[PDB]
Amino acid sequence: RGWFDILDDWLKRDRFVFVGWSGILLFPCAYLALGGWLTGTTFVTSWYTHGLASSYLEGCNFLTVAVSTPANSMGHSLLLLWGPEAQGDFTRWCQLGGLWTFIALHGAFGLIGFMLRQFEIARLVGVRPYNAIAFSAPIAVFVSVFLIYPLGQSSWFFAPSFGVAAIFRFLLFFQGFHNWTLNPFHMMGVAGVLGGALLCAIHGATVENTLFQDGEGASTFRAFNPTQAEETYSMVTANRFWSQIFGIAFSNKRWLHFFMLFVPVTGLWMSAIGVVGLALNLRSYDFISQEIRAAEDPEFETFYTKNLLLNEGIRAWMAPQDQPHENFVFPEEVLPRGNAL
Amino acid sequence: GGRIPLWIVATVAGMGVIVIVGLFFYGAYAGLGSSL
Amino acid sequence: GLPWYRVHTVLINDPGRLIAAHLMHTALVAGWAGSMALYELATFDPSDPVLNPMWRQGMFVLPFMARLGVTGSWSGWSITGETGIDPGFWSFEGVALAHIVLSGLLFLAACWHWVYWDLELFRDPRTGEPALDLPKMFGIHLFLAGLLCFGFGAFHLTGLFGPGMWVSDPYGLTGSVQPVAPEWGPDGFNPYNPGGVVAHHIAAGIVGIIAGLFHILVRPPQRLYKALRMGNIETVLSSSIAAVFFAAFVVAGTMWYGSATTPIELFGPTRYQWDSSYFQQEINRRVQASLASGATLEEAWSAIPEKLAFYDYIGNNPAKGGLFRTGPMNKGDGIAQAWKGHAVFRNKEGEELFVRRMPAFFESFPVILTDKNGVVKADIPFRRAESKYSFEQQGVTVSFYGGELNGQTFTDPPTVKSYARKAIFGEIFEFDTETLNSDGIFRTSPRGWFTFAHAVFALLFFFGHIWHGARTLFRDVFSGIDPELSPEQVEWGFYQKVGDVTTRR
Amino acid sequence: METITYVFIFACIIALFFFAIFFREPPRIT
Amino acid sequence: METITYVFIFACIIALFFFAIFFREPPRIT
Amino acid sequence: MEVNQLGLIATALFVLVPSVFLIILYVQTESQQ
Amino acid sequence: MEVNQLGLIATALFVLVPSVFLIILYVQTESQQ
Amino acid sequence: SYPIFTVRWVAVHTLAVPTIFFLGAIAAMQFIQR
Amino acid sequence: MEPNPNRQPVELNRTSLYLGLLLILVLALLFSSYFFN
Amino acid sequence: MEPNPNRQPVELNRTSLYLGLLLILVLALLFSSYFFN
Amino acid sequence: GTTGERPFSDIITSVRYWVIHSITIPALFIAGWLFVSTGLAYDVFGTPRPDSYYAQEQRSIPLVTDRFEAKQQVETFLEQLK
Amino acid sequence: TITPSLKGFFIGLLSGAVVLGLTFAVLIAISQIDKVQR
Amino acid sequence: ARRTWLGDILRPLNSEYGKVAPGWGTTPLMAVFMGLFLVCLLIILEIYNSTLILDGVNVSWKALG
Ligand code: CLA
Ligand code: CLA
Ligand code: CLA
Ligand SMILES: CCCCCCCCCCCCCCCC(=O)OC[C@H](COP(=O)(O)OC[C@@H](O)CO)OC(=O)CCCCCCCCCCCCCCC
Ligand SMILES: CC1=C(/C=C/C(C)=C/C=C/C(C)=C/C=C/C=C(C)/C=C/C=C(C)/C=C/C2=C(C)CCCC2(C)C)C(C)(C)CCC1
Ligand SMILES: CC1=C(/C=C/C(C)=C/C=C/C(C)=C/C=C/C=C(C)/C=C/C=C(C)/C=C/C2=C(C)CCCC2(C)C)C(C)(C)CCC1
Ligand SMILES: CC1=C(/C=C/C(C)=C/C=C/C(C)=C/C=C/C=C(C)/C=C/C=C(C)/C=C/C2=C(C)CCCC2(C)C)C(C)(C)CCC1
Ligand SMILES: CCCCCCCCCCCCCCCCCC(=O)O
Ligand SMILES: [Fe+2]
Repeated sequence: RGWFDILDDWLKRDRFVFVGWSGILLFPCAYLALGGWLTGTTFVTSWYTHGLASSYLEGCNFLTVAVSTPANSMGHSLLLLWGPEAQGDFTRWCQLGGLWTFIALHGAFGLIGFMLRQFEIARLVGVRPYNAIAFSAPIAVFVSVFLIYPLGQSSWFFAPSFGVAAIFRFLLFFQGFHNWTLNPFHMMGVAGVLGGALLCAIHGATVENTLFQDGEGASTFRAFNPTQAEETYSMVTANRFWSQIFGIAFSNKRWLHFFMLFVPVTGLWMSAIGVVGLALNLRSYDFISQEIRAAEDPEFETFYTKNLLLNEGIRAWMAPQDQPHENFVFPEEVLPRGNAL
Repeated sequence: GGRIPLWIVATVAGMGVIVIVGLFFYGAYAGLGSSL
Repeated sequence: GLPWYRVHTVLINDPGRLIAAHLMHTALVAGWAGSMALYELATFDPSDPVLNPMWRQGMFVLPFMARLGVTGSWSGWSITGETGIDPGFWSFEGVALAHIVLSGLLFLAACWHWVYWDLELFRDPRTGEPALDLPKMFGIHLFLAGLLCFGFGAFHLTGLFGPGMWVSDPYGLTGSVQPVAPEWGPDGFNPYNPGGVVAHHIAAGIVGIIAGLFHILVRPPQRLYKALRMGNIETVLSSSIAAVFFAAFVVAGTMWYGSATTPIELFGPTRYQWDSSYFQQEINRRVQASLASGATLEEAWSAIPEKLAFYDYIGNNPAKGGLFRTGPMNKGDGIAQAWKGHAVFRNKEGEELFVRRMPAFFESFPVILTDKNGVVKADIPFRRAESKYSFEQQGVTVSFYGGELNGQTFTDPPTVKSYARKAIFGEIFEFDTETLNSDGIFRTSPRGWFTFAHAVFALLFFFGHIWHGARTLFRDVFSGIDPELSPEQVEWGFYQKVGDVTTRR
Repeated sequence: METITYVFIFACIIALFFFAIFFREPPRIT
Repeated sequence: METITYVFIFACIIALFFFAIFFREPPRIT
Repeated sequence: MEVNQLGLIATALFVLVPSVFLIILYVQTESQQ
Repeated sequence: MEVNQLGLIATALFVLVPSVFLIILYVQTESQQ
Repeated sequence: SYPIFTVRWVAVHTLAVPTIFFLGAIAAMQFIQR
Repeated sequence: MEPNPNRQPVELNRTSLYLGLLLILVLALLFSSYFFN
Repeated sequence: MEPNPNRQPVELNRTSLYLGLLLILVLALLFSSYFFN
Repeated sequence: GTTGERPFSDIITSVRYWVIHSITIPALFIAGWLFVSTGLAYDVFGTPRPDSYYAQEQRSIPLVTDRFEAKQQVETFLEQLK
Repeated sequence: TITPSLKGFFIGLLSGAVVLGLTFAVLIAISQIDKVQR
Repeated sequence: ARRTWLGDILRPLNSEYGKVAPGWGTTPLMAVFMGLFLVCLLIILEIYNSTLILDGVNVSWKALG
């Protein structure tokens, strides 16, 4: 046999952890992304890029550690270790935020590798590729949020920093500056995620409560055999129940499970489209008719205008520390504030 | 093979994990990151 | 029957009707181009390229005609404002008419191919079954594409036989269509060097010719034929979709960042020019040079072109719009009428103060004035009871140099504050808000809208690539998995190699 | 006009509920 | 908008002519 | 309220065009043998 | 020209509603056995 | 009869060894004073 | 539920489709000017 | 003129009609506010 | 079915496994502990010590402001600490 | 003229070549040593 | 199937459906060309991104003069 065929044999051996040709891309990249996150969160600072402490070594906890984005002055530089910024100096690279681009790039290629793994394994075992197809939603979210959005903004600095509290700050920044909650694409994403959770719960519970009695045990799990040919629960009884409770019910199992694929995947894709818009500040920020009315009529008020006031507060109070490169100095007298607070 | 019982292994390992996590919370209240 | 989402699969093994459908799509696209051009001509106002250029008026296709050398109208005007220039047939109107006629012809050809689908050319001589030799088709079409690319580069862009392309100075003040020579050195790969475009199309076209000859003459290796399922046209769909979404991302990027092929006189400035104060820096350099030469402040600022000043204004920043704020930029701040002049703020002590400019991120922004060292000297307070930096307290005045208000000074605090509120936007202009019933809310430019559309479409086409590539590679299980699937093939340890029954243990 | 549009769409959705519940294609066991 | 509407209706009518002539149901003798 | 005038026709067509597409397909399915 | 704003939707619906009625009937006739 | 070193061994240890190292480091950090 | 015996199939041939579309489009072309006023 | 053998009948069942109408009407309800702005 | 690797339970309940790991695990843990307690982590990763965030009278953050001079800017900040 | 960034680009290209080449050489060697028995 | 004059002319161009070269054929050459193309794309990207900076190549609008 040729060396290519021998290598294919070895890569596709049946072992505890499947490797595959996709493994050559997936495993080094996924390992480097995860290891970079752990290394940065344990030992690396954000002092020179954000003015922040961001590691266990500095005293942060699991909620506050992060691998923070590079400084805004770096633009969209790849920040390669051998690049002109760090110039091969590992310590300076870490201090300049090279770990953020390191993680983002090795992670993107790791996602590519994992999807290729889905395809490869499906082909080898003879199943259809719908798991790989569904994984396109996480990939679309990751690309839109961590690459396209910063690429449309001034620099990597405004991408999410890899951390719990940093992600929370990302949420609040999007509310304050983009009015992201008002965006119908985020709304469709929310519908997809919450509806997916609803479907997950309702289907699990319906199956578990329409099981057939296939054993004498009061714990019903042992009464299923993976090689059995018969359905383990009564579709007829479940359909009757939901028809009489909610008015409509599934009657086709194949449609049911495809719908479970369709809902969350579509929702995430819609959210990604919205974020592509926000990359250009192309927001659903205002309703022009309401703004005209409110400008002319000081007694007109809605929850929309109230939320706009909240956004103005967020921007004014968070910008000076969240965007240190701007050198904002907002005198106390200019800060928006309500009475007494 | 099975010289050391698996229940003993599991109990000891769990105790070790608990000790590590507890020490980390102690650190939350001491030294760096304690606000003091 | 077929589900609604599969109706067009009837074409998969019907090359003639596939050609008919593709002809219909091409006809629709050409007709759209013609209709859009005619609508833009019916709406476009060519009378002020300085302060009312095409990119202020929501013009989407007009810049693309202008980029490749179409600049005149049959009505007698040109987008550069020149007078008495005759474009011949290839005016904007002529281009629109040509695309419309092309649409009609493609419609008729589509009808013919739909009716006469059953042509002998589409049948395999050996078996009589419909068959397309996709590898040789690729070679042929690559050869043709290379010829067209090389001709475009060597004749149109160079001006040897053709008009050339749009080129301008670094500040977008004197753009025009010019012949461009190729740049073969390293600077040819600089996106901002137009000669690189000419060189690329020449060299890439030659490579296309050569590679097309290769793909015409040399058959695919059996290994690759089987691996890529080259007998199945859906593999071509998958790979072509991949190439298309790659291209869409590239063009979105070049539109957003600027390049030789996205001039600011055609698509508007970029957000990064505002970020970096590009135009403000040029304006200050010119003013300082004039002052050093001896001019007065009024003369120095009056020497500044209104076009440059207009670029230095955030209302032209494409990152200031909204998804559902529809229409031209004019529909927002209004139709720009004139530069009011440069506003110089001073406090009671006579020290010059500078208004902090609004960053693109902010829908609203406070008014803060600092000295040359960045020390805050005045502002417009929110809470008044403890104000220390009010314009009233600090005796802030504003004097204008150049523009409409040249030589005028204002001391009334309301007027001074209003001018500062405008100064956060950069240079100050007088706008006509009545003609369009403008609502005073910023909108993005064609640069922004193009970038948004093509980024979104590129992402969606990534999903398309995944879907059709999966269909290609898993065609044999599209309707379900083998009812006889051996449990041993999925049992662990049964085969040494996953899914290879020849490796049974 | 906008209020009419919103209410019209809502009323259409409710009618759709009615038909989807009481005029569904009946499930039939094989 | 009004010019677009008029021209759109006219173009639809012309397309209708095309289909009514070249894609008619063919007369067939009994 | 000073709303976008074209919103009415935009919404009407957004609803009607896809809905009529679906209705056509459904009725012609029902009429099949 | 200062035309009646509702003219656009009036004309659009006048054309679309009867046309779609006819199209539905025709397609469901064609699909019959 | 089992081999000792396998792909699974490599994966397990690539995860395990740095994990213990890092846990030691974080434990030590708990005793740092400002 | 016994079916209703009064049901009848309905038809519209292609010539009728063309005639109806012509009527509708020409009426629209005629009345659109008055709708816009 | 020999008929084209690649033709296939198309279908949309009643449940699909209801699901599609729901999708369309809900999308309209969602986006109408932004269309009116 | 199993793929032929030795069972994990069999491995972790074996005397030899723990003979090896009662040495290896403590050694790695101590290596990390010392990595921190000797201060080598600060040097390797460039992380400020508690007394190295500011100069004695400084309150401004040492933000990097130039892309191609960032390395030198950081070095200048470090020198200014002294 | 070989700019410092061009030297760095060469360093990165060669480093990637070494990484990939070592990976593939090791994989080929191991696959040759430990073959599947048909 | 209908024969036409143009169809007869084009016949040879659609007569080799399914024909392949044995085994790997030109695959190694294809692989080399793919590697060169990838390296070229990396170079162009780094130039646009300012990670690779070359004498006489100023990546800015100021390249217009
Ligand atoms: C499949 C595995 C894989 C993949 C896809 C990547 C991908 C990447 N890495 Mg990661 N990396 C990996 C494994 C991998 N890495 C491993 C195993 C390690 C540990 C050793 C690292 C350590 C690492 C570091 C430390 C850094 C990266 C960086 C990068 C990025 C830039 C890479 C680059 O420019 O290479 C370019 C190289 C090539 C494209 C190889 C071309 C090979 C051809 C054949 C060479 C042809 C010409 C050549 C001269 C041959 C000469 C032959 C003859 C003359 C002798 C990119 C996202 C950088 C980063 O993240 O920046 C933020 C970075 O700083 N990597
Ligand atoms: C690449 C596409 C493209 C781009 C970038 C532009 C860009 C532009 N056009 Mg043009 N246009 C295009 C295509 C395009 N056009 C086409 C195809 C037509 C024919 C219909 C037109 C017709 C047209 C007219 C008639 C006019 C413009 C105008 C304009 C300008 C303003 C655009 C605006 O307000 O957008 C607003 C954009 C939006 C509000 C976004 C809509 C988002 C949709 C509704 C989301 C849909 C979501 C979906 C339903 C969810 C699916 C659910 C899921 C479960 C599947 C701008 C320069 C205007 C101008 O100034 O001209 C001088 C103008 O008057 N254009
Ligand atoms: C070159 C582009 C291209 C081409 C030629 C095809 C061709 C095909 N696709 Mg693929 N597809 C593409 C891009 C493309 N697709 C992309 C980008 C996506 C991701 C969005 C998909 C996702 C996709 C899926 C999920 C499926 C297909 C299927 C199919 C087949 C049947 C399509 C059909 O009957 O639709 C009929 C469609 C309609 C009757 C109505 C569609 C209405 C849309 C949703 C809204 C209106 C769009 C508007 C009118 C056009 C604007 C387009 C412009 C903006 C670009 C056909 C072979 C199907 C298949 O494989 O069947 C076996 C299938 O299930 N495609
Ligand atoms: C049969 C299971 C059905 C219950 C469903 C399980 C609920 C979900 C549990 C998920 C976590 C599993 C907990 C183990 C559930 C369990 O049953 O444990 C038992 C399982 C097998 O244990 P033994 O080897 O003792 O097996 C005895 C056998 O003779 C038969 O049981 O142990 C493991 O798999 C743990 C090894 C950790 C392996 C770490 C490897 C790290 C490799 C990193 C690379 C990863 C691949 C990356 C892919 C890209
Ligand atoms: C970056 C970089 C790199 C790499 C690195 C790496 C690869 C690393 C890794 C690392 C690692 C790999 C680490 C790890 C760590 C880990 C940890 C730190 C863990 C922790 C844990 C925990 C804490 C847990 C806890 C818990 C709980 C709480 C409950 C349940 C149980 C448990 C135990 C889970 C290199 C060299 C290339 C160079 C360049 C840069
Ligand atoms: C097993 C297992 C595990 C683990 C566990 C653990 C870790 C546990 C522990 C436990 C424990 C560890 C327990 C203990 C107990 C104890 C007790 C219960 C005691 C008692 C005591 C007493 C009662 C006392 C009393 C007193 C008093 C009161 C006074 C003084 C004197 C005296 C002290 C005596 C896991 C989960 C991993 C897995 C599964 C299995
Ligand atoms: C036949 C004929 C003729 C005529 C022609 C014509 C007259 C044509 C027309 C054509 C046309 C006139 C065309 C048009 C087209 C259009 C289109 C194709 C459109 C499209 C649209 C779309 C697709 C849209 C979409 C959308 C919307 C709606 C919203 C927003 C979003 C989007 C953009 C997606 C002549 C005499 C020349 C010659 C002979 C034959
Ligand atoms: C596609 C595979 C990519 C693999 C890339 C591996 C990267 C390994 C880099 C390690 C050496 C970095 C060079 C350090 C010296 C460079 C200094 C300089 O001249 O700028
Ligand atoms: Fe299920």
